[PDB]
Amino acid sequence: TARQRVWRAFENPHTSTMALVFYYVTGFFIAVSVIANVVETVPCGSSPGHIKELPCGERYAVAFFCLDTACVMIFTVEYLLRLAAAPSRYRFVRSVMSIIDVVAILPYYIGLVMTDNEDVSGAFVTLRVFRVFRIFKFSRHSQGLRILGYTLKSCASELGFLLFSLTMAIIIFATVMFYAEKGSSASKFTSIPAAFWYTIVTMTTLGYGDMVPKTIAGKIFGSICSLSGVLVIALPVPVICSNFSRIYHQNQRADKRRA
Amino acid sequence: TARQRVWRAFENPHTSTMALVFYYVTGFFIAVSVIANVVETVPCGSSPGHIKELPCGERYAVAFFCLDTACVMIFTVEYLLRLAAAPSRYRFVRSVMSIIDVVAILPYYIGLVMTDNEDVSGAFVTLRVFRVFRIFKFSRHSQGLRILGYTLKSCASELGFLLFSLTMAIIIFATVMFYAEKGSSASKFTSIPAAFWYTIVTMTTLGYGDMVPKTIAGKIFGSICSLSGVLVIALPVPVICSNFSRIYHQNQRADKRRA
Amino acid sequence: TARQRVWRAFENPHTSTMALVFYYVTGFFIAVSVIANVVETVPCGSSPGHIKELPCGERYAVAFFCLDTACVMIFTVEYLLRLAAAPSRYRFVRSVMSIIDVVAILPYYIGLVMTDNEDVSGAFVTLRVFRVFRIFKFSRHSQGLRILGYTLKSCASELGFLLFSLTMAIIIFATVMFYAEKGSSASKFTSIPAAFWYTIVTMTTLGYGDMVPKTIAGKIFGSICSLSGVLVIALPVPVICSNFSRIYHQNQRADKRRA
Amino acid sequence: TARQRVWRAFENPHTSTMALVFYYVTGFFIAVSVIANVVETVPCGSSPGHIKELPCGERYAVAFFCLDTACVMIFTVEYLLRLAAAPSRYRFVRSVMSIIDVVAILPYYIGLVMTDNEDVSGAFVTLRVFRVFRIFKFSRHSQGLRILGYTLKSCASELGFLLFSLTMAIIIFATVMFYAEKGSSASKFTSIPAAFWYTIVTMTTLGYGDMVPKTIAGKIFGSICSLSGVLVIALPVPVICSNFSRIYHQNQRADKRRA
Ligand SMILES: [Hg+2]
Ligand SMILES: [K+]
Ligand SMILES: [K+]
Ligand SMILES: [K+]
Ligand SMILES: [K+]
Repeated sequence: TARQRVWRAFENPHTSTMALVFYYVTGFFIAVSVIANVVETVPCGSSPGHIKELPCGERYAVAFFCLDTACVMIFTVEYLLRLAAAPSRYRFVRSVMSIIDVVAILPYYIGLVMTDNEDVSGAFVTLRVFRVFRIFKFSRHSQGLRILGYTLKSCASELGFLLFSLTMAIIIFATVMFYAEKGSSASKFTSIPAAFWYTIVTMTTLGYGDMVPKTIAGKIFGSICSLSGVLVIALPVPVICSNFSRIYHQNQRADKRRA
Repeated sequence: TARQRVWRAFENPHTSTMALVFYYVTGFFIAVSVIANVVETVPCGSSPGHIKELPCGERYAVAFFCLDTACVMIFTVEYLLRLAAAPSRYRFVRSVMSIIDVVAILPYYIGLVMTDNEDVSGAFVTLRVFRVFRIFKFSRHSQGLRILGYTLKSCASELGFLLFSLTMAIIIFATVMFYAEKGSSASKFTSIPAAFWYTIVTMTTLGYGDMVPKTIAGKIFGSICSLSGVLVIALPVPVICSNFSRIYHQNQRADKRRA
Repeated sequence: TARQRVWRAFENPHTSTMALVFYYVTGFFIAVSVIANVVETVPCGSSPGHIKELPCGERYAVAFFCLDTACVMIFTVEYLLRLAAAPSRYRFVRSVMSIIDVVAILPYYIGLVMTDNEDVSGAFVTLRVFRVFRIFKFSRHSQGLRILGYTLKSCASELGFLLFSLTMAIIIFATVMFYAEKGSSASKFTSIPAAFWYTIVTMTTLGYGDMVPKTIAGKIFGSICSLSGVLVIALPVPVICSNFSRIYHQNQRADKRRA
Repeated sequence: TARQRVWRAFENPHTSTMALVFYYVTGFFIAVSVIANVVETVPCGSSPGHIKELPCGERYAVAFFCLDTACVMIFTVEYLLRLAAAPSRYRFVRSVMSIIDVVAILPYYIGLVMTDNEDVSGAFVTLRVFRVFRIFKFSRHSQGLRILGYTLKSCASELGFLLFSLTMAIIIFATVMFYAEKGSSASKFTSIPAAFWYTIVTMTTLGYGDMVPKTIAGKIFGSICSLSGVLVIALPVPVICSNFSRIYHQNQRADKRRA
C-alpha cells in the first residue's frame, strides 16, 4: 500500500516533508512557466540587423525553449507519478484537473512533433494559459475560497437563469438598436451580431464608446439599456449575499457541532 | 370536456407525452425564428454583379421567406388551438402572452398584404423581436426565476420611486450641465434633451465619453453626477436584497409547511 | 381658527376636496414649468432670414414668457397663501421648502427688474431648476420613499465618512497620476486639479476615456485606481443594506404595535 | 511622569485644552500643506518675458518654499515631542504612523541637502502625498470609521483571496485577448502586459475605450471579460455586508453589555 502512501502525499502535501517540498517545487515551476509566457510575449529591443523589434521569446528563443522544456519535464513527471499512484486510472484521468494538466502540457509535445514543420503557425500556444489554472489547485487554502466556491455552486441555478434572461435581453436590445441605427452614416451597427457588442458593453456598464447611438431613437433605447445594465449589476448581489450568508453559517454550525 | 384536456396539455406540457412533444416543437421553432432573424441581418458576401454586400436575408431572400413561413404557420396553428381550448376567449386574448404572440405573428401578415407594394419599407420588421419574449414562456422552470420575478414584483413600488427620483435627478443634472456647457466651442450640449444623454450615461457609470464636459464648471458638475451614479448603482441593491431574502424564506416556509 | 384650516388643507391635501384640487393644480403647473424650460432649451428650425437655428424659447419668446408668467403667478399666490396661513412666519420661511420656492420664483422677478437691460445675460436662468425640487414635495407618498429617505438620514454619518475618505483617496491618486503623467507629450494631466477629473471618473467606474494614462507607471496607478473604484462601488451597499433593513423592520414594528 | 502626561495629551487630544489646541493647529497645518501642494501644481499665467505658463509653485517659488518651511518646522517639532514623550523609542518609531510622518517630512530635508544641486530633478516630490495620510489620524472619530475599518480587517483573508483570483483571471483574459488581437492592424495589444491594461479596465467596468477589441474573437472574449467584470463588482459586496453586519452587532452588543 505504498502507492497509496504516494497518493496520500499528493492529495495532502502537509502530511510528509517530502510531499511538501515536491508540492512547493511544483508550484514554483508553474509560476515560473506563467511568468515565462507573459514575459515571452513582451517585445524587447532590436539587435543590429533587425528591422523590427522582437519578443523576448523570439529573440531569446532558445533560452525560453530550455525553460519550457524544464517546466514540461517537471509537469510530465508530476502527471506520471500521479497516474501511477491513482487508485483508479479511469477515475483520475476523467477528473477536470487531470484534463487541465494534460491540455496544459500537450501543446509542448504538439510543437515537438511540429518541429520539422515549425514554419507554420498553430493556435496551441494560447492553450499554455491552462497552466494558470494549476495555480488554483496550489492555493485551495484560504478559509474563504471554499465558502465562496460552494456559495457559487449553490447559486448555480439562479445565476444560470440570470445569464439566460440576460442573453434574451441582449438579443432584444441588439435587435432594437440595430433597427434604430442601421440607417446612420458610417454606422457601426451593421447587423444584430454587431449590436451584440454594443449591448453587452452597455448592460455591463462598461461603455467603451466605440459603438454609441448616433440617432434619437438609438439614444432612447441606449438609455433603456443603460438602466437595464444598472439592474444587471444589482441583480446577482442579493442572490450571492443570501447564499453566502447561509453557507457561512452552515459551515460554522457544522464545525462547532464537530467542536 | 376534451377541450379542457387540450388546454390542460397547453398549460402544463408535462402532463401528456403529446403535450411535451408539441411544447418542445414550439420552442424549437421559436428559437429557429430568433436565430433566423439575427442571421438574416448579417451581411454575407457579394455575388458577381453586386456592388455592395447583401444581408443573408436579402441575398437568400426566398429561403428566409420559406423559413419564416414555416415558423409563422407553426405559431398560427399554436394560437388557433390555444384559442379553441380557451375556457374564455376574452379572458385569454386579454392576457399579455396572447398579445405578445399576436403582435409577434402580425408583421408577417402585414407584409403579406404589403407584398404587392413591398417596395416601400415598414417598421414592422423590428416587431419580430417579440418572438424572443416567447422564449420566456418556454423557460419558466428554474426554481429561482419565480423567486426573482416575484421579488421584483414586490419591489415594484420602491423601484418605481427610485426610477422617478432618478428621472428628476436626470432633469436637474442635465439642466445644470447644459447651462454650464452650452457656450463651449463645437459643444455637444446643444440643449437639455441633448444633455439627457450625457446624464443618463454618467449616472449609470457607463461613460461612453462621446459627450464629456470641456469646461471647469461642467467638470465639477460631472463629478457630482459621477458620485450620484455610484449612489444610483448602490441604491436598488438593499431593496432587492431585503425583498429577495423575505420572498425566499416565504416560499421555503410555505413549501415546508406543505411538507 | 380658519387660517389654521387653510394651513391644514395645505399640509394635508387629502382633507378637503378644495385642498386636493388646489394641490393637483399646483402640481400640474410645476410639471408644466419644468417641461416648458426643458423644451425651451431645444433648438427649433430657422425661419427665413435667420442664419442660425433658434431655441424654442428664443423663437417663441413671447409664448414662453406668457407661460412662465402664468406659472409664476400660480406659484406666487401659492406662497402668499402659505405665508398667510403659517402659524409662525419666521418658522415657515426658514424651512428648506420655503427657501426652495422663493429661489425658484425669484429669477422671474430678477429678470423683470432687468427687463430694461435684458441685453446683458444672467445666470439666474439655471436657478429655475429649483422648481424641479417642488415635484418632490408633490410626491411624498409611495410607502418606500419615507423608508429610503430616513435610511439615508441614518446612514448620514457613515456615508459622510465614506465621502471624506473618498476625497482623500482622490487627492492621493490625483497626485500620483499627475507626477506619473506630467511629462507625457500633449498630456492632459497638466496639474493635480486636472487629475481630479481622471480620478473621480476612474474611482466611480465611469471611464470616459478622455483622460487615460499614456505611461507605464500611469497605467499601474490607474489599475490601482480602478480596483479602488470597484471597492468604492461596493462599500456603501452594506451600510445602506443594514440601515434599510433596520429601518424597514422598525417602521413595520411601530405600525403593527399601533395595529 | 510628566512625559507620560505629554504622551497622554498627544494620544487623546480631548484631555487638556493645550492638547486640543495643539492637535487643531497640527491638523490645520497638514491641511494647509496638502492644499499648498495641490495649488502649487496648478499652472498660473505667464509674466512678461516668459514664453510658457508656470505653475504657482514655479512662479511663486519662494512663497511656497516659505509655506513648506513653516509646515515642516511644525511637523518636525511635532515628531520631536512625540519621540520625547514616547514610552519606548523603538516601539514608537516602528509604528506605521511614525514611518508615514518621517517619510512625509523627509523629502524636504532631501531637497535641502540637494539645494546646491537643485538643477537635477528628484522623485521625492511625489512623496509629499504622504502628508495626506496624516489627515486620517486627524479624523479617527465618526462612529462608523472604526466599524468599517475593522470590517475590512476581518474581510482581509476573503478579499485577499478575491484579489488573487482576480489577478489569475486577469492573466488568463490578457493572454486570450493578446493571442486574439496580436494580429490586427495598428493593434494596441502588443503583448500580454499590454493586455493587462485592457483586462483590468474591462473587469472593473471602467471601459476607457482606448484599447478595444477589433476582431470577432477579441469581441467574444471581451464580452466574457465584461460579464466577469459584473461578477467582480458583485462579489465583494456579500462578504463586506456579512462582516459589517456582524461587526456592527458585535460592537453594539459589547457596548450595551458595558451599558
Ligand atoms: Hg446585502
Ligand atoms: K464604465
Ligand atoms: K469610454
Ligand atoms: K461601471
Ligand atoms: K466607460
